[PDB]
Parts: sequence; C-alpha cells; structure tokens
Amino acid sequence: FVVPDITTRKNVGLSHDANDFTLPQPLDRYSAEDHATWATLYQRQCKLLPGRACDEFMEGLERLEVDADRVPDFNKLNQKLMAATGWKIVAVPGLIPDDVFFEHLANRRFPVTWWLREPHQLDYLQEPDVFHDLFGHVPLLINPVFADYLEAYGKGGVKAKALGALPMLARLYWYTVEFGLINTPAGMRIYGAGILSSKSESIYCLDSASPNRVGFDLMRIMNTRYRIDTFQKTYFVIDSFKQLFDATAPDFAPLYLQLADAQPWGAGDVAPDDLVL
Ligand SMILES: N[C@@H](Cc1ccccc1)C(=O)O
Ligand SMILES: [Co+2]
Ligand SMILES: [Co+2]
Repeated sequence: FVVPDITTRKNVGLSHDANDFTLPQPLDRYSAEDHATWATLYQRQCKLLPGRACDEFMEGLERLEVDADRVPDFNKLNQKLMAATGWKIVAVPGLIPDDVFFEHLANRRFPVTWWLREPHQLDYLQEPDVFHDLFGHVPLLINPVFADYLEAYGKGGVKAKALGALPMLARLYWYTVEFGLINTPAGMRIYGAGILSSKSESIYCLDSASPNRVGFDLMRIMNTRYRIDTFQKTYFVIDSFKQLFDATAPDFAPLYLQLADAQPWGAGDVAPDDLVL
C-alpha cells in the first residue's frame, strides 16, 4: 500500500507559493503535543551538546532566544536575526525545488520546514522538520562569516544549475552546513546542523574511531558521494568559518567541468591526498 507521507499529511488544507514555496507559519496547527515534542528535543540536545557543539552554535541559541518550551514563532526570532546579520527565516512545507532553495539563501532567507515530527518519531526523522531546520541550522546565522558563506553558496546555484552541477554544490553543502566539524584548541567540535539535531550522531562523530575525519578540501568534497539514511562515514573538518568562506570564493566553473568527467569517491573512501585527522 502507498499511504501519504508526513509532509503531505501535515500540509493538508495549506498552500505554498508555486514559485518560492513560502507560506505564513501556521501557528494554529501546532498542538500541545507539538510544543511538548519540541521541548523534549530541545532539552535532549541541550544536555548532549556542551563540549560537542561549537561554541558559536550554543551562543546563537541564546542570542536568538530560541524557545526551550514551544515551537518558536518565526517572526519573533526574525527580529533578532535581522538585527544581527540581516537574515530571516521563511516557512516552507518541507522539501522545495533547488533553484527556490538557492534563491532564498542568495537573498538571505533560510527556508525552515514548518511542521514537527510526531512524538513516536522523537529519536529520528528522515525528512527535515522544524526542529532540524530551526534548532540545527539557524543558530549559526547570527555568525556573520557563516551567514556570508550561506549567502555566497545561494548565489552559486545559478552557475551550478546552468552547468548541470547542482549535485556537486549539494555535496559541499552536505559536508559543511549539514555534517561539518570544526577543529579548535579545545578539541574537535560540531557545526553541521544534521549532527547538532541528532540523538546520537554527535556522539559517534566525535567519540568513534570508525568515521574518517578529513581536512576540508573543496575539490575532494565536491567529488564525494553521500548517503542520507546512515551516519556519515567521512566528516570534513574546517579550521574556521573564514576558511569555508575563503576556500569557496574562487570561480567554480572550471572545477565543475573537471569534476563532471571524474569518478566520485564513495561515502567511506579515503582519497590519496586526504589530510586524515
Ligand atoms: N565560488 C562559487 C560560489 C559559491 C560560494 C560559496 C559556496 C559555494 C559556491 C562560484 O564560483 O560559483
Ligand atoms: Co505542491
Ligand atoms: Co538540514
């Protein structure tokens, strides 16, 4: 049997822009159970993350006044985010067209899936939800270097799309925004949103001998496959957000064409030039 998925169920009776896929955050659809699920997730992650998340992430939660006890009101958070870095968040139904996603980032708008997983799905949801998108991704938007990296990434979508290279950018996003690590004198820390919202990938990614921790290298990353339904086999480690921003400022066009004819690395491979940490 085919049954409707969670995105379809949650969005019953609601609409989205056929173009930019933005809707007003539907506050009246959050049930008491939803605010409780949020509070449970928020509490779980805030217990787990000290000494694991990078300091900028934890300070962003506080500076943005991300609610501990209910799903946040996006308008309220936006007042703080706008004053910090001129960003805002926009509600979307769930996954959106790539060109829309890029155009949002290019214009300093971060798309956030509005709805929340059900309490039976507390431990893990495959689809992004509001907890993953808001709690995992938004705190670092108050950091001006990281926010400029996202805007720059957004602006690159047009060139990538024109050259059939969106998957090569998607790999860079996955291995930075979603699953990145950042080294510090106090030890390795986490900045990827997919780790920061996870029940236990923050533990594996720092504590396990199993994954590879490889120094960031733009061409390697854009030539590396990833999988979405398993802990990462490789994490890429930056030294600073200023590195994402700088390492990723050259013209990507000749890089895409060189990659377009290469065979990519598997998700668990170690490449001959990898600085392995
Ligand atoms: N420098 C990239 C744009 C980009 C910036 C930052 C991250 C990813 C892509 C280009 O030439 O298109
Ligand atoms: Co639709
Ligand atoms: Co994400």
